[PDB]
This record gives sequence, C-alpha cells and structure tokens, in this order.
Amino acid sequence: GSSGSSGVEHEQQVTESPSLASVPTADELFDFHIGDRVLIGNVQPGILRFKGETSFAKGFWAGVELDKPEGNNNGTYDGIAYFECKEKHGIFAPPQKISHIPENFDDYVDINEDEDSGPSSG
Repeated sequence: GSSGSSGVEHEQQVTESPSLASVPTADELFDFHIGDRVLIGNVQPGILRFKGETSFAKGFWAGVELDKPEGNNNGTYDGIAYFECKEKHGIFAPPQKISHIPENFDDYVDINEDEDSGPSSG
C-alpha cells in the first residue's frame, strides 16, 4: 500500500475493479455514424440507428432499421430501448455485418417521419 501519506485517507479497498483507472480502447464501428444507411450482410438494407455494446449480449450491436418488415424487433431489446422504429423493422446485427449501401440502391427514398410540429408561426 501507499505507506507515506496520512492526513487524508479515503475508504477504497473494494475487491472488484477489473477496469476503473485504465480502460482498453476498443472500437469497431468508428467509421459508421448514427443517421446513415447501412447494408446488413450485403442484402438487408436499412438505417444505422444504434451501434455499441449491449446488456443482453456482449460485443458491438448495431440496430439497423430495415425499410421493410423483415426484422424481428422494434428498437427495444428485452425492454432495453435503443432506437425508434416499426414493430418488426429494426434488427440488431454485428459490426462485421455492417457495410455502406451502394449508391445505386435507392430508387425512391421517402420514409421515417414522426417528428413533425410547428410551435412558432412560420
């Protein structure tokens, strides 16, 4: 122990601290940002709503929002809210299955629109 201080001594002797002062810098979806289109497994198109470590499972989990009802989640995984979407549109897929949708893959885009208000008089 630190034998040579005295005066000011706190109460910190817990027997559990895997990481507190130093935390390993580990990232996978650093290039991907929230609010962008992504292709799950290069087949299932959608939008990146979430991306990071979850509670139900370990590892990076990106909550892509499929334009069509193909997913099996609504943003909330076992109660844990991550993003907003239909009942079965949002799907959590690993980072490895996260790629940018080809520019030639959007004949018509006009979905996702819940936030709509007009407080002020425009």
